[PDB]
Amino acid sequence: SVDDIKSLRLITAIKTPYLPDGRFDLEAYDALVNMQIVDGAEGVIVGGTTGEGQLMSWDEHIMLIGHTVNCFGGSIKVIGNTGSNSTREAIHATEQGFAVGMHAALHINPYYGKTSLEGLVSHFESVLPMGPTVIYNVPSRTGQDIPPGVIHTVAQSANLAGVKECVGNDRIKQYTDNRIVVWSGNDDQCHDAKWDYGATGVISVTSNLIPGLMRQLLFKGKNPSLNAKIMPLVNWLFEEPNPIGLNTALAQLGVVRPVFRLPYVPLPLAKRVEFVNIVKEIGRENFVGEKDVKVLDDDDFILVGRY
Amino acid sequence: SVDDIKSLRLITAIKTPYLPDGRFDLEAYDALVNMQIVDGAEGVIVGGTTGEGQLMSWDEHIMLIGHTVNCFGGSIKVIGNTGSNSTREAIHATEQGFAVGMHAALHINPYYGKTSLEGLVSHFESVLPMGPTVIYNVPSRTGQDIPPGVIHTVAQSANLAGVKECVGNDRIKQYTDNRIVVWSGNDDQCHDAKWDYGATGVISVTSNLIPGLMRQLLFKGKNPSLNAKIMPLVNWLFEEPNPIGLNTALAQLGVVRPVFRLPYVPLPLAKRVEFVNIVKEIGRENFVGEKDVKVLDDDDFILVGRY
Ligand SMILES: N[C@@H](CCCC[NH3+])C(=O)O
Ligand SMILES: N[C@@H](CCCC[NH3+])C(=O)O
Repeated sequence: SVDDIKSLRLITAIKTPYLPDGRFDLEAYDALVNMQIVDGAEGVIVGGTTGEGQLMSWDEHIMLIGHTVNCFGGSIKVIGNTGSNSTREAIHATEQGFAVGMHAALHINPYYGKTSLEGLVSHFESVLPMGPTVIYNVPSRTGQDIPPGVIHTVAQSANLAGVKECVGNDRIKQYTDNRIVVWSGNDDQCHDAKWDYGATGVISVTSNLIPGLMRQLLFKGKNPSLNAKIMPLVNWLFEEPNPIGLNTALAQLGVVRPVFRLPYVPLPLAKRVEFVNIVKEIGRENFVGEKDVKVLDDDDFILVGRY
Repeated sequence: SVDDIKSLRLITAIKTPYLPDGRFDLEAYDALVNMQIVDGAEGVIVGGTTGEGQLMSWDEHIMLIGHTVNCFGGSIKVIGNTGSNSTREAIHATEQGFAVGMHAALHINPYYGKTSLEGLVSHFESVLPMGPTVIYNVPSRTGQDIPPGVIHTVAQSANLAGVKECVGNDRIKQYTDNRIVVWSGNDDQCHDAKWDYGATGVISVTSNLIPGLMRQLLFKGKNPSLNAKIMPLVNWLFEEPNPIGLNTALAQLGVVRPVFRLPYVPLPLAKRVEFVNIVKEIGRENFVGEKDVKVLDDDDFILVGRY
């Protein structure tokens, strides 16, 4: 059960698509999950950073984790992002998530409302007993680097599957040398993480677009060449904060509606044209969907604040 | 009125005290507010960072604002923290906060779920029309520095009261030379901010403990001696992230119960022993409360995760 998570090499942090009024577009979401499955993704993160979980009510969130489990749980591992900057919120979400059948939880350290190292331990130890758990470190978002010390302290739990690491390949290695399963959370770094730094795989953004190529990158030996060729795409996705790019790109491919929940807004026209070129360089047949890529007009995009 | 907010020199980011089970201690809260009033604080932030708004549910938060307004609104300015990383949350909370009678809103940029500069503008422009607003920049917590460009863009709203700035004094001056009201959000920098860098005042943590001395620091001219005197307290208070220090200090003074909402945990015995001596050197009479400062035993502290 923890071992079943520990073996996953490709996890997609799935985007969450919306209807024109802001509510979840379940029909679109299901088609994305399907496409991920068809191309070899072994797990999904539901409502991750990429999934705009930060923009969900707990409501929506648990419902989505549950829908995903009920429709797709036999085919793919479901990792609910039930983390919080608040311990109470995390305990309660995690327990509801596991109750609706999720396979694991993703847990970030408390963002914004930063705690002490002792506090991190208390926080993690309060949810770790609930099930298989992946700890999320991303200091550029949270304002706090989880030190390896904390990680080893909590790794005394049998329920810890591993870390989602964003600090770099060098940290990934501090961990993988010391009996700790790591997935890279940086797409631009993940090839080398896997083949040179001991990472088990990726929890990927880029997977939402090119799941087959992402799997290729991780399953079949070193391939710096394939790595180099997807890199222009990766750079585009991260120019602005994720998931601004992915949301824009999924709309251009026609697999989601051009609807954004604020505070996210689409990439400008110049970027979108650029996307079309990036797509043709790589080959459209490698991206999700069947439809011809569009540039889209600014007026196509809907921004929702009240939903 | 925004001009009423712009003239405030001393704002306290008031702490939120708890009952043994984790619920708000309103009796202790009212008493902290009164203490502030008696020493001449001109405004409070209800559920700011220091107030652990991050650990509140929305019903709690709004209730606390509405309560503060009802009980103390004629005698102190009430600024609700109705900020959020989610635009939706911010819209609903802000409108509800203004409807119950708050004087201004405190708005942070979206933490953790980072957006673009264009997203930033859209986010702030959703709430700005609602009433007087203080914008909150603390990139050490949020992962993102609000660039002055953004602030100038939003400053087209007449409802912009000013900025709570935590980046430093140089940034402040950049705003103050350019027609923008600023309050320093750092206590170790607030004296010099006000007298040398054009800051209108402080939004203070330390005023929770020593309100009179902070008023003196900001009202009665340059005083390098008093500033040097409070400085050991200010250092102690920020050694671990705020408000771990404050929480433990107020409990040592006996004005709150030694109850923590997770993920915060108290400072350890040696640091508590050290607070006792800092109190001695400044004089307990400048501190809030009437009780003898205690060290407290570890067994005294109550950590709550489900509340
Ligand atoms: N916007 C809040 C609540 C999100 C809760 C659902 N995941 C936060 O990021 O903490
Ligand atoms: N922990 C959540 C909920 C905040 C509740 C209202 N102050 C957040 O920081 O966004």
